[PDB]
Amino acid sequence: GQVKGHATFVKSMTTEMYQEQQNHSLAYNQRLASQNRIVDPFLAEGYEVNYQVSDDPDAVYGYLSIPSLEIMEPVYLGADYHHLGMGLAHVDGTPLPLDGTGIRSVIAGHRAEPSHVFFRHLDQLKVGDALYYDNGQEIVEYQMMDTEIILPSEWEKLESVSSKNIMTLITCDPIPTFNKRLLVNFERVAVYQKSDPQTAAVARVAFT
Repeated sequence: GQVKGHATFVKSMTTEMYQEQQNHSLAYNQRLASQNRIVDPFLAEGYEVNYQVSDDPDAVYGYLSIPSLEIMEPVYLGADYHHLGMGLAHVDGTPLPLDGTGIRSVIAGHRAEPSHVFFRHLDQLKVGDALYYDNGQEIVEYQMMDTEIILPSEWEKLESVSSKNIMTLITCDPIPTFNKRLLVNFERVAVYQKSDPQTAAVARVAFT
């Protein structure tokens, strides 16, 4: 059910598609020096985004899994109402989740969306808990480092703060007021190639 979208995501991604997403994503990260204001993802929809990473603005870009919360979801590009109604959404104006110093890639999700758990339970995460991210050919592993509460107008607090490589989860807080944003930061640990036989135990644990 969840596993079906993931399997289709995966199987369709040839080596040529994957290398093209790699290079488009690098390009996108390179243009961010130029941009400025990150927009609050829980406005609303979202201004006007053109990632130019895929020909289809609504393609699934990655899959994200946090086993300890039984979360396994597609990640879309650009965090508007439409995408956040269908899964998790990368926040425009933050890097895509690639390797390198000083990357803080921000993925948003709903707290109490009428029909899906999504990020309802991020507040349960303890330091060390694992998050696995699948870009098609690799699974990147992160581990929970710390959390913050911020105000929605405090968009600067979404930017990188260190030379670390980070994935930051953002959702609304507290229920039902939602007038704040919960941030949960994760640090990158390792990248597994799905061509490596050890990768199979990561895939099994993360995506099933």
